[PDB]
Amino acid sequence: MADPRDKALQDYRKKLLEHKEIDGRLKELREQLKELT
Amino acid sequence: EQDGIGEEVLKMSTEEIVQRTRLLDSEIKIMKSEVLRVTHELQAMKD
Amino acid sequence: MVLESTMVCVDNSEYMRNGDFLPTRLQAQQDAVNIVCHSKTRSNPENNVGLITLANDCEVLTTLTPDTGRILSKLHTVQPKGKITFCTGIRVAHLALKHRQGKNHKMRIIAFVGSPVEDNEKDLVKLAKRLKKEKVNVDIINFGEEEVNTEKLTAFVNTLNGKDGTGSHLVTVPPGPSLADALISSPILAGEGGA
Amino acid sequence: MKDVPAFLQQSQSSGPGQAAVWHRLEELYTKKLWHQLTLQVLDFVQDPCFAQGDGLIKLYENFISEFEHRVNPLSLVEIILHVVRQMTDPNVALTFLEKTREKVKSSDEAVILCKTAIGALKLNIGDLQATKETIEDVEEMLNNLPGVTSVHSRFYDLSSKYYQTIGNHASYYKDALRFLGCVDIKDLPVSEQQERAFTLGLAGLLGEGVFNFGELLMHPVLESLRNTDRQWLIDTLYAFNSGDVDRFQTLKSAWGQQPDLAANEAQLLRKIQLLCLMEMTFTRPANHRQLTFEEIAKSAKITVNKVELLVMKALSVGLVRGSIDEVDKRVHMTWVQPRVLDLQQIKGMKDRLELWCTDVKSMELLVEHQAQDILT
Amino acid sequence: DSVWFLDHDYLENMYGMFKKVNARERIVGWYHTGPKLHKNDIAINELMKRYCPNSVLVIIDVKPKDLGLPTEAYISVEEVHDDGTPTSKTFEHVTSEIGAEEAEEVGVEHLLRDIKDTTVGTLSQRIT
Repeated sequence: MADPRDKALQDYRKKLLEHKEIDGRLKELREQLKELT
Repeated sequence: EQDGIGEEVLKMSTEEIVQRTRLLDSEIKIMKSEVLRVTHELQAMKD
Repeated sequence: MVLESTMVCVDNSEYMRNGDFLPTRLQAQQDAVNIVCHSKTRSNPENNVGLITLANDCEVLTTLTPDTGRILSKLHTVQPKGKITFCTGIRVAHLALKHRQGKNHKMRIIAFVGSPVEDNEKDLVKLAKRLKKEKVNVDIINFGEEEVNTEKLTAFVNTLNGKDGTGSHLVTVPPGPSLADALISSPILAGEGGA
Repeated sequence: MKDVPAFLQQSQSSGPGQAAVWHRLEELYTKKLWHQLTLQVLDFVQDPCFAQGDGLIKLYENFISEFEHRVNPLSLVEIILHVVRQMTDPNVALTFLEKTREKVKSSDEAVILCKTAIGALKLNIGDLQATKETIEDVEEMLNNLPGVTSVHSRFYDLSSKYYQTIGNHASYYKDALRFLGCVDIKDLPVSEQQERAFTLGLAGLLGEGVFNFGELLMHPVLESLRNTDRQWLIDTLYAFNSGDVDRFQTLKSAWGQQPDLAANEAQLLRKIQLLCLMEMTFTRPANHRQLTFEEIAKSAKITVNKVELLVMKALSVGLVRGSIDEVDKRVHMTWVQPRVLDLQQIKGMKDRLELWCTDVKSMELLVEHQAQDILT
Repeated sequence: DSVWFLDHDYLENMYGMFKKVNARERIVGWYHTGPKLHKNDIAINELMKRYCPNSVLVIIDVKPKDLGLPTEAYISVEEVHDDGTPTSKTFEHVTSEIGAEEAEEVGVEHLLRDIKDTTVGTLSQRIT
């Protein structure tokens, strides 16, 4: 916007959005292992 | 890291902020490698 | 690369604390190794990759298999603050190269330096000579020495070339910010094929 | 703007010595030589902090936040451990702790130390009860891991200072034993070792449990560094082991100095008597572990009548086992406990083992000899 | 001996497979093959626990260390040792016995007619 604090947040948030997908994939694979046992 | 908290950004000056964002980007590469690792354990188990 | 088995040596040190490579030198080194390991398999599925550590009492953590996933799982977990005993890491890698499920492949070690090496230059010069005879080739990737001062690796590399299944070489990456991962550009994926 | 130059400027004024440290820190921070950054942090914190001085809050609250997911946990932890011991302030200590604990990119190593930092504070505010719990958890952590020698000694000394304060000589022995053996001085004060070493010996004499007088002498701590109080302290240990009233008695000026020796004078007399009795059973082979009352009295240098009661109390507690035949007047030891660890005592064992090697050879031949025609 | 080779994954694969041949054969731990108990063994002991349910370290030698069994059983212990020395990590031994199931017993008994520790058949048998 016009604030540097605004820019840092935006960067963190595009990254959280990306982490969320991997975390969900990690969880699926891990769920499958427990069920196989 | 300290991402997803407003309070940290206000508290830290710009020098840290440029540095921090750069570390956070490299983090995605290591999480992709982790997905690939679980798939192997599962293959061993499968036999 | 074709009909080749390679073990990657991960350098756990105390000079991997630097963020010159992001996030941490070590975490950047995990990533550098992982893309190289993948590239090798993808190019030529005849490739196998194994994992050995310098860290701790030196043992073969996982062996050579066509599966990059086997090696990857262990790599992340090994103690970041490990030992920088280079010579012991190389020797155990030679023992694993011998024992594979199918045996027809050449013997190669590709080694990472997270740091300047602790153990004398004398010792490495020797080890290199005997090792050369058994016909295990160690190809050394150099960012780690350079942090404080110029690479010792080049002398060990020179001694090594003469008898190898595939050529040894120094690939140089600036120790600062250009990332560890930049090694994909310099050839270690496929050696010189030399004599 | 920038994080580190502003904080560093406020600190530079307070300590001119730290001015050189800050210039070097500034350069390294930007470059991302984070390995150097730890070392830069390490040199400042140990004696300076500005914790008697001023400007501590601005530098530290921010530094811990800055370090929080780049520079290793060794940086974050060094600030808390050092400041807290100087300080009497819970607020400021508590803020710093919460931040230090949290995970970092390179590793998780802060935890062990964090708990240590907390312990120190509780001692300083003056909570005996609060302190003892936290101390028990760290001491255990140290026992688990072999080879972390320096952290074990440094912790043991802080814990010892708490114990001296409450008065628990019995408890004190147990925790003391550990410091003496692993012993190292890299941060430990000179004066602190002298106080804890004095209480440790005093405890040791009172002991009903103690059969490790020989260990106390063997540990470098007492022997190497002597003061005027320490000159008597090693001597009193010697007098116990020997178990003579004559050696013991000259030292008597000491009995008045501490009320602990003066008060339980009965336990002391009983202890020296019993220890001498054990040494005689031990010196003698497996032919006799029987000693007469007369012989026990001579060693003890205490009357025959009182020796007979003393030996009975030791049996009753269970330190020793055996029978008393008062027709014969012998105490026949069936059982004897683990003795004092001195060199000579290692040697006593050899005598019997060596003898046994030759009687077995001789005998083994006699067993083979009988009907050798048939073993089939 | 700080350079050696071992395949950790192999431990995991073997566990599942042994169950089909007999139900009494599952991953119990690992075997060492002498001659002593080394520092270098301690690194593998740590590792084994994760792979196995908690493991045991049994040392089976080719020649007895005494005159009886060639096996020792160990459990890792941490203990404080004092003489000027700090707390040590060591392996504390626990005593071993012999024993078998009915299948094993049948073949060994028919095959045996050796001299043994004692067979028992005479007074003279007992002296041996």
